[PDB]
Amino acid sequence: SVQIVYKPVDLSKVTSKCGSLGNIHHKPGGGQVEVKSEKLDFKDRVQSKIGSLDNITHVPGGGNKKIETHKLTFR
Amino acid sequence: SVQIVYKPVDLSKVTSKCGSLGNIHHKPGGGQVEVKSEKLDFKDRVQSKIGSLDNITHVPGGGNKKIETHKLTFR
Amino acid sequence: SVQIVYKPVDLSKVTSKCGSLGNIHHKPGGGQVEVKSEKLDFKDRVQSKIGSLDNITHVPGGGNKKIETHKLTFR
Amino acid sequence: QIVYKPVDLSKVTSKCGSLGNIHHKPGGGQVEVKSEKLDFKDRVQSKIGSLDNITHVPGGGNKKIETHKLTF
Amino acid sequence: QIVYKPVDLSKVTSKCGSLGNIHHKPGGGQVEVKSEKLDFKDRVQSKIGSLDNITHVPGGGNKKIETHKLTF
Amino acid sequence: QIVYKPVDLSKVTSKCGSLGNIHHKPGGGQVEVKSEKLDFKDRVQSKIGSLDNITHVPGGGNKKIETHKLTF
Amino acid sequence: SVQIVYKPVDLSKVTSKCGSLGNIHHKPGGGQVEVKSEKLDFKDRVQSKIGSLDNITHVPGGGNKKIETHKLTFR
Amino acid sequence: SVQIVYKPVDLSKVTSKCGSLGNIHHKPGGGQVEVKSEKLDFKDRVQSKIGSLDNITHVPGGGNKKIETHKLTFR
Amino acid sequence: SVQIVYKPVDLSKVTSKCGSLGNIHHKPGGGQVEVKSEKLDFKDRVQSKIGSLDNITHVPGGGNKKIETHKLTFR
Repeated sequence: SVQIVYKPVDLSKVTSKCGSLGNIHHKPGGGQVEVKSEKLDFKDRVQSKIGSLDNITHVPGGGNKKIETHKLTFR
Repeated sequence: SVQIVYKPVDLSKVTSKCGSLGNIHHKPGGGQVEVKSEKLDFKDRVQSKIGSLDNITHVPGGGNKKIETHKLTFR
Repeated sequence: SVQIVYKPVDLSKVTSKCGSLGNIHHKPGGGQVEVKSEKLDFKDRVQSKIGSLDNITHVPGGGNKKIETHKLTFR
Repeated sequence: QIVYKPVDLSKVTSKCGSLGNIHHKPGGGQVEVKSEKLDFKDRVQSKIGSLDNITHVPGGGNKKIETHKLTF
Repeated sequence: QIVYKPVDLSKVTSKCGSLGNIHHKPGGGQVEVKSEKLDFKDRVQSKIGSLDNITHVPGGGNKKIETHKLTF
Repeated sequence: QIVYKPVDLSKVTSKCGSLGNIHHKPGGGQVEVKSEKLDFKDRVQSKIGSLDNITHVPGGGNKKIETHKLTF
Repeated sequence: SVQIVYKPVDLSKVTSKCGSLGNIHHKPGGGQVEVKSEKLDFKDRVQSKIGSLDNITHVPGGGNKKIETHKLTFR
Repeated sequence: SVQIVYKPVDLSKVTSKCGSLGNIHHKPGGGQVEVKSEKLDFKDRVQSKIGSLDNITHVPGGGNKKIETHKLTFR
Repeated sequence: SVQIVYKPVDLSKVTSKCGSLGNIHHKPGGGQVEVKSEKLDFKDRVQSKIGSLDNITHVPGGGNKKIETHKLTFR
């Protein structure tokens, strides 16, 4: 006889208040990227990024995150 | 006989208050990146980034984070 | 006979108050990066970054973080 | 009486063998200008806020400048 | 009486073997200018806020400047 | 009486073997200028806030400057 | 003024005598050759042999050789 | 004045006598050759052999050789 | 004046006599050759052999050699 009672209670909160949001300037000055290689050989779960000039402007009004994971493994 | 009572209570809070948010200037001056290699050979869970000029502006009104993990493993 | 009673109570708070947030200037002066190699050979859980000139401006109104992990392992 | 009679048999010359590829690859750029009340007079050369790139490969950039003059 | 007669048999010369590839690859840049009330007069050369790049490869950059002059 | 007769048989010369690749690769840069009330007069050369790069590879940078002059 | 009298005499003999020539066997085992390469980039006077498997049985009745090089040169 | 009288006399003999030549066996075991490379980059007067497996049975009745080099040179 | 009288006389004999030549066996075991490389980068007069497996049975009835070099040189 085995008994398991997985009952994690959670009344938590993630909250923000901001009065105003703006006057944000993202003015990148270009640039030069050169990448040289011979063969590219990628196998089994490869994440790759080569030769990038990426610009990201991200202004969420409330970028709040609640991330939660629950896992029961009987065997 | 075995008994398990997994009941972690959580009434916590992650919170922020900000008066105003702005007058943020991100003006990068370019640059030069050169990468040279022979073969690229990546296998089994590889994360890679080569030859990058990335500019990120991130101004969340409230970048608050609750990250939580629960794990019960009977065996 | 075996009994386990996992009941960690949590009433904690992570909080911030800010008057105003701004007048932030990120003006990087470019630069020169040269990377030279022969073969790149990455295997089994490799995180890599080569030849980078990355600029990050991060101004959260409240960059508060609550990180918690719970783990019970009966065997 | 005046007898202005200069003589010039002079040579300005060059030899060059060969040159490779000529690649000009600008990387972009940012220029911002807020000019006001600019008064310029008589032979003014001016640049305000410039991000200029020049590749200049003449096979023989040889110059010969002469300024003869007489006045009375 | 005046007899202005300079004589010039002079050589300005160069020999060069060869040159390789000529690559000019600028990396971008930032220029910001807030000019006001600029009064420029008579033969003024000016640059304000410059991020300029020059590659200059003449096969023979030979120069010869002469400024002959007479006055009465 | 005046007899202005300089004579010039002079050589300005160079020999050069060979040269390699010419790579000019600027790394970007930041320029900020806040000029005000600038009064410039007569033959002024000026630079304010400059991030300038020059590659200058003449096969023969030979110069010859002469300034002949007579007055009465 | 200047004279050259190149008269190299040659009466040399290269000879062989054999009674009989035979009962020769070439029965080598079956060979294997694997070659793996990526890009091949051969330029200017390259001589190349890759992945060869040669079986040779050379039985001349008189494999005699006589090689002579004459090279007079005047400047 | 100059005089050159290049007259090397040659009466030399290279000779052989054999009674019989035979009962020769070439039975080597089966060989294996593996070569692995990435890029090959051969430039200017390269002589290259890769991955060879050569079996040779050379039974000349008279493998005699006579190699001679004459090289008069005047400047 | 200059006089040169290059007259090397040559009456030399290279000779051989054999009764019989045979009952020769070449039975080596099967050989294995593994070569592993990355990039090959050969420039200017490279002579290269990689991954070879050579079996040779050379039974000349008279493997006699006579090599001679004559080289008069004037300036």
